[PDB]
Amino acid sequence: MNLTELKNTPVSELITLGENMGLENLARMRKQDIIFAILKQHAKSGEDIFGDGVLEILQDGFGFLRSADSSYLAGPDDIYVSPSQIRRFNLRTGDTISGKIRPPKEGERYFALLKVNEVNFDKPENNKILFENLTPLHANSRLRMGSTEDLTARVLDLASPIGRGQRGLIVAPPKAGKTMLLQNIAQSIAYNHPDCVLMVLLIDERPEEVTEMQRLVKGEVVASTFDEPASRHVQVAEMVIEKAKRLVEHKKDVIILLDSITRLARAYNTVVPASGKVLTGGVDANALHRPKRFFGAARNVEEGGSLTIIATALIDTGSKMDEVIYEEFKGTGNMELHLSRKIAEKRVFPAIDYNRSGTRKEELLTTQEELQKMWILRKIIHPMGEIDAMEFLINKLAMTKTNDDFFEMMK
Amino acid sequence: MNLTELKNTPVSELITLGENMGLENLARMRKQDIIFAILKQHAKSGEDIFGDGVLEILQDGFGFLRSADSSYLAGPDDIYVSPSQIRRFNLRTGDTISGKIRPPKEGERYFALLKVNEVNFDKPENNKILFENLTPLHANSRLRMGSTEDLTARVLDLASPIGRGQRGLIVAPPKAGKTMLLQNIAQSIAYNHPDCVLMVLLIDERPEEVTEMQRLVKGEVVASTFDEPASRHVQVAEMVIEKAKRLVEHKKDVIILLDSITRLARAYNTVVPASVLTGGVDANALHRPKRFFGAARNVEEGGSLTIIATALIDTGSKMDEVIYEEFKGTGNMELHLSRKIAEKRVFPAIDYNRSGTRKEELLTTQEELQKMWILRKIIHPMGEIDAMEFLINKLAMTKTNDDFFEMMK
Repeated sequence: MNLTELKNTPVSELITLGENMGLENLARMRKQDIIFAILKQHAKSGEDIFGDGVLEILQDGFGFLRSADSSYLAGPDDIYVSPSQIRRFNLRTGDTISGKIRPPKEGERYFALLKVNEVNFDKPENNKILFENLTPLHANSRLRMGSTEDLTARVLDLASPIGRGQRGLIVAPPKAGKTMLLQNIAQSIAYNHPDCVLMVLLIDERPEEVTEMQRLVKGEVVASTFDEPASRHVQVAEMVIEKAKRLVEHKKDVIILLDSITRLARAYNTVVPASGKVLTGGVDANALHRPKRFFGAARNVEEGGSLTIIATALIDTGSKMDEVIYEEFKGTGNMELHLSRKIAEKRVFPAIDYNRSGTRKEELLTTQEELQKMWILRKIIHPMGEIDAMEFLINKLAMTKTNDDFFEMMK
Repeated sequence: MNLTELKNTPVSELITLGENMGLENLARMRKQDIIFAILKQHAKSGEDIFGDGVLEILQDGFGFLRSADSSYLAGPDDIYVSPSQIRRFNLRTGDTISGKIRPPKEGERYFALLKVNEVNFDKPENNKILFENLTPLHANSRLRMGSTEDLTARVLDLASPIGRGQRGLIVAPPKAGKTMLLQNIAQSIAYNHPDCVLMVLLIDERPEEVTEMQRLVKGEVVASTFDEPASRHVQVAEMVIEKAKRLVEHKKDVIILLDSITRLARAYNTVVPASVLTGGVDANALHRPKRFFGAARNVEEGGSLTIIATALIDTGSKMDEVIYEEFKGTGNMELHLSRKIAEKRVFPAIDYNRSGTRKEELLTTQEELQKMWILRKIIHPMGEIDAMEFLINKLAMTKTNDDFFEMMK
């Protein structure tokens, strides 16, 4: 069987399989001791053990496979890759590895990976790295989004059209419905575009919210809580983007939605021993380089594939660190969507500033007929106040669909 | 035969090149090592292999011919220049050197240049440095700047005529078409003035547009993305100004277009910690960004170096506005972009009342100046949106000088 499989087995059934297979009562033993014992009894016959994991290469050289459901956390069931195995196949961080593991020796609780069978869901010999892929304006295909929750999807597609490979910065003041808005986008994106793999990341997010994201966001949900150290927040972030980079190289569309790029930057600030040590806005100037790489990784590939990251920076938090990080991240993102607090005080759920919301290179993302519709919307909203414009666009969009809303407003 | 040529040749032919030269199994090898293996085995005879690059002499002395295709970046395609080569030809920062290279031997990991054939596109010892040659007001010859693209270019010649040696400061708020204007000037530069070599440089620009800019602008376009540290932004900038300085020393006019002098300044304050903050920026840090801008000068001894930089304003960070306030009054060119004008979807989006260049009298013929004064008088009472609407419907009926006859009717 597969090692990842034995963990998915409930402990009650897993013992029953083991008892007939030559074990004693392992109810006393831990779940992992049951896993280790199972491999030990199967070592009687050739080619019995299999495994799956995501490659992570540590500083020293060697590496451990990481499970994505556990958020690439660390533990005793992770599989060891030799420094030769990595170089032999020229394996790269984020490569999905499916290899035969050998039974561990005695005294060593690390499972040795003997040979790898599949790399990136493909044969052992397989390309292009994202740093070498060509980068267009990433406005070639557009990501499209009656119910009450689609109202946010209707306004979002009209206010700031997201595209394949586009870096979205959704700036959110506190208590603006940031979490619900990202959730309504996440489920709707997966429905409209099943080809795109959703990879939501939560950084410095409360443990209450991670469970909701597990239940309502319909894709790989990797997260980091404040209960985990700052080194943990950065570790989960690089693993996800590096894996996403490997999938665009294999012409697979992946979309990632980050809950707090601002807090991700603070985590890099604490790991870097302040290289610059001169800009005194609370963050090390050269240290905000590493958060910028995360934001810079999102790119449409001409050669095939799409990486689109729509992250949310927090503003008006009262802490200079979060405000300084936003100001350095201003102008790097081509999508800008401001979640005004004042509108949220009026209890309309979208709480979007339509006048400040806009996308760069909207002409490649939008059809000329729709662009002509969008410009008309801008004409009424430029004089209109943002608090009262938003109420205007939801009651009328509740009665018809986007295109049909324009079909009856032609009088 | 030349390293730069093997860089441009596709990999499929490179496999045939190595196989015909006696090497085996070459498709598996990497792109640079396939180049290296071809170059290394070509060492059967001397004077066969060549290379090209722009000189960078680091704080220690070791010079490297960095390739311009990657925007003077670093990596294994760099050519090593010895500290001895420096004194022989008196090499200076920015010197473009094209010499025969030898492949490295064991114990050295970079390519060595044997002898230099051309220095600054001329003989090996063909000097006078830009730091002291005479500098007039730089208004002796004008860079003149019929289609939709000529409508955008026409207003600049009427509002603020760019000339040879002029320090350009065009203030551009966000979402005002800053990039579209910068490409339109660059496009107009190559056709009307191919004699001057155009060198648009982008600092802290997103990688999406860098590919756009290189394809639509017809010249070497060096840029640096924000995904790179602040030390990267300073390195690419120093190369451009010094390379431009050395080419003006050889009686060639060079024009460089900075997409954000503000972000170039943001890089310098963050890298320098020599030891006073006036608005969050270190005061002594603004000299080196000023050194970049101050280099644009017409030389009496021959040549003109034109830096037309674009300052960013009202970005929401007090820091970016402070860079403008200290660079205020240093720039000879003023072309003021406006957010409200671009928001009303009128295409040019220039503020004519405040847009103007100093010493228009040396730049313009006496016939043209009189048109300039009356046009200033007609639009000086007019507001901001109403000036451009005035200058776009009327410019649709005739081109450049012929507009004066439609205004005197």
